[PDB]
Amino acid sequence: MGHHHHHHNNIAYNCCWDQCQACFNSSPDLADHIRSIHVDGQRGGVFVCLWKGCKVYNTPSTSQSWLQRHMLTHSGDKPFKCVVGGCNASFASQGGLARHVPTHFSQQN
Ligand SMILES: [Zn+2]
Ligand SMILES: [Zn+2]
Ligand SMILES: [Zn+2]
Repeated sequence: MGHHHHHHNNIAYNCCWDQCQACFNSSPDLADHIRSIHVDGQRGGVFVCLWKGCKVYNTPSTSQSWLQRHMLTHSGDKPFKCVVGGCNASFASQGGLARHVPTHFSQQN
């Protein structure tokens, strides 16, 4: 019978992030775009969550480790990659990354 709705009923996980209508059916792919266009997008010294669903969104914070740990809840990545465009560091646990990131955030002061 014509069942083109399929039994594969997977939703496209669209991020509710300010003007990013992007949707991935895979969790890592979603997290990837979060880290790339969301987390890495806020690289102006203050990182803000625009994820509508947070009760603390639209609030810029200089805590790169916190921001990442907050988005961890949203998409669920595993390796935390360096936020610096041009820096490569990835750790499955944030403790190692949380030591690496502030070395770059020694910018000026
Ligand atoms: Zn998005
Ligand atoms: Zn959020
Ligand atoms: Zn780095």
